[PDB]
Amino acid sequence: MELWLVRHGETLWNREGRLLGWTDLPLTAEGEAQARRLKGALPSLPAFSSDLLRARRTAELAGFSPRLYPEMREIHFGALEGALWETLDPRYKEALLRFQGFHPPGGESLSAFQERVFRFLEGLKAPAVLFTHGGVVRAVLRALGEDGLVPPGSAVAVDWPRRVLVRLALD
Repeated sequence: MELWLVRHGETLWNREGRLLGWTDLPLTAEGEAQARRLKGALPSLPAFSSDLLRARRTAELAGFSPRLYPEMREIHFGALEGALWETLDPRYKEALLRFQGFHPPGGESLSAFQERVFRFLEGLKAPAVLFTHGGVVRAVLRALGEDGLVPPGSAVAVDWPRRVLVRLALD
């Protein structure tokens, strides 16, 4: 199933290097610029989006009117929300780097996050554009055997659950 996943435009915590999960930050000026550049670069297909501000706004500026689903949200970092990556405990850094065995206090485990994301994707019965988060795109790309890191405001098209089709970044 052809699905286009879009990583929302940048927020302040991107340049600051802080874990951004359910903390509802707005897009930066550059983040909005990135979203605008997406208009005309994404296919005209039904759209869905995380209900968090940064995702919704990216969808809006990209020219879409998506149905909102909390299931498309970034992972909930719990007590680690806003934590500087730099000073994160080595065990947490490793868990996030290797994308496994991560369960922050008051948050969501990576395994629960994956189940949520993949269950949502399974429910899509036709091609669609999905405005979401870095961690969601990463989970999908990693499951397809590829490095899951993509720039803010960029997109990746996949034939779920078989292969990556294309990665699109704009300047």
